[PDB]
Amino acid sequence: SAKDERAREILRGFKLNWMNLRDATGKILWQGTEDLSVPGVEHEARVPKKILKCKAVSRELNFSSTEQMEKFRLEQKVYFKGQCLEEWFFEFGFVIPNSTNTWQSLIEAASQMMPASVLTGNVIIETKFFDDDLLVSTSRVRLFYV
Ligand SMILES: COc1ccc(CSc2nnc(CC(C)C)n2Cc2ccccc2)cc1
Repeated sequence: SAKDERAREILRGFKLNWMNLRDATGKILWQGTEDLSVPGVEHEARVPKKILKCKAVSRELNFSSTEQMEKFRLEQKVYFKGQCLEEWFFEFGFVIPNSTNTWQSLIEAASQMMPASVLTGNVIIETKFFDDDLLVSTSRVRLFYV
């Protein structure tokens, strides 16, 4: 199919170079250079348990893309033992072909949170990579709170 092939081109030319998370203070809480967007494998991350007590977290995402995108955006879900507890939407917008970009996002928490000791290893963050309405990939990170 025609859309399938375009999605595979975009995936092929895409790379997450690095990321970090700060208290919205700022204070780096987590950082990494592993490309967590790679689909098909379950990635793992260890975050400080005190992140659960932040009102907001500031994220920085550095990525490269050989393909042009008209509307790059993410849909991200927290899954707890298979169950979706919370969802976020983030839009970056237009991406220049063969560009490298730094993206800043403010992530806010919504209800009361289970303890870190209950959550740890039982939380999966699922990220869906879209160009407008075309799904380019799905990736997963399992979280441990340390
Ligand atoms: C296709 O574009 C991308 C870009 C980035 C990703 C990276 S995954 C990711 N992004 N934000 C968060 C945190 C928030 C809960 C949403 N996480 C998960 C996470 C949580 C803790 C430590 C490291 C990663 C995947 C695909």
